[PDB]
Amino acid sequence: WQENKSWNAHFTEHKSQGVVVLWNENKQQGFTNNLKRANQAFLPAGTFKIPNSLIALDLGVVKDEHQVFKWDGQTRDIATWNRDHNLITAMKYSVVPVYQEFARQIGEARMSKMLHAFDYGNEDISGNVDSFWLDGGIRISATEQISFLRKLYHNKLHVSERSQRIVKQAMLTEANGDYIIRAKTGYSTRIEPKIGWWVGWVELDDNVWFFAMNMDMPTSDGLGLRQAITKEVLKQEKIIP
Amino acid sequence: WQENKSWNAHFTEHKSQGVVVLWNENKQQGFTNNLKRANQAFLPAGTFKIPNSLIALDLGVVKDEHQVFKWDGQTRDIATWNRDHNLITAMKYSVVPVYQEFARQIGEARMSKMLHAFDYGNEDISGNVDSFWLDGGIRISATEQISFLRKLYHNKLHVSERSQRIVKQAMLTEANGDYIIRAKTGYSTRIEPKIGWWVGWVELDDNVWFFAMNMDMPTSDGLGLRQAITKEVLKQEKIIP
Repeated sequence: WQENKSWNAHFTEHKSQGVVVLWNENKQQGFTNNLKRANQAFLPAGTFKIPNSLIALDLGVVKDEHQVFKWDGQTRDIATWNRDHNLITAMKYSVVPVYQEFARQIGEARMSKMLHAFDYGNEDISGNVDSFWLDGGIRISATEQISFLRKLYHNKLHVSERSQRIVKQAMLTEANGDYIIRAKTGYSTRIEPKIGWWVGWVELDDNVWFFAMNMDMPTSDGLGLRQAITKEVLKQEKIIP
Repeated sequence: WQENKSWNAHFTEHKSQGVVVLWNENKQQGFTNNLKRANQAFLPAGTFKIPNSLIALDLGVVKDEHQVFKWDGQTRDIATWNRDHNLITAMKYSVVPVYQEFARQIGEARMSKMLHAFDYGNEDISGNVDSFWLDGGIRISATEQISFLRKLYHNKLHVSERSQRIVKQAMLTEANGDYIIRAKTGYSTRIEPKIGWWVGWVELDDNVWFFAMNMDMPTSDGLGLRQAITKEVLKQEKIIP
């Protein structure tokens, strides 16, 4: 592991503070701007939609990525939640009420066993079964996100290969002739400190770079800086153009 | 089906000639600028990499999309061919020699049987087992490409679901917050008429639009008009921004 404090410029330029953790898969080498915050664990919030999707798929509570999840009819703050969704759009728009249905269906016993199978963070599901990744006991660090994502990438998590392929498809965020990004955002607000997540990887022709970032996020108005700052680190390191 | 020569307008702007065929999956409605040319069958050339990939995976000729096809050591006229590849980069760079090896390992009996199971065009593999899609008897139309791609999208082809998912992964061309394009190019030169292909689909939040286009390509510096003209059609019909 190697610390590169020059990435802090990208945080300072935007009156922000956080961590970016990169992992070069071919070279088995890690880079971060803050080794200690790289290993600090937070609530995963929306990034928990990755393991939650894996478990729901594996147990059959979600049949596939085409299955339609009917809006429960309750109007909520976020406009894109007040409609039908499938797994692709539930991930894309981070639709909490859908994933809370999953968790309630999965249940505490199976959720706990699956998080141990995944070595997911501190593997603690204490709290409400339908909200523990937002205000319960589960905590995961940026480096632990990468360890989790590396196993997902190689289909080595303890669920079906099909489940892992469907979720990696649902993580599709961006793709062009130079790279593919599969990733998931999160915004943890129910328990201080308010932080924003972006975790995933960028696939190149010849390599895979895993990334996990979090930053202090007192207001939702800075949420776009998660991707902006990450991408500026990726550009500085010549990973993307 | 609906004819729409308003799109011809975009073939004149570049004084090229061809056909674009769109299929609205939700509405079950087809659209084309040239009803007659939509049903004209051509050599598939590089678009055959889709069914060839499916068959090689289903039969175990390709274990997965990480498996490395080592360069045979013959320097060819296309620099990206002169290196190692996996399924992802083989598709991306239309690496013909890689797919020739697949075809030889598949054999002409199993290939024939699979193309019948696929309803792939005229289902005729006459010619060399390792080049018939470039200079043999196989012929497929733009509308027949759509029928084939619709089956692949829904995992309804007579191969494992896993094979179809891997191939759809490998078809990934472009993705942003508005759409996802999975597609494959092709350039048929060995037999007249010289035509270029682009076939695939556009995934939206609430719909998928299948497309298949071909056009006269006397020389290969007009190749970029395959994607350029197709998008002009998609932008006109408000499918993509």
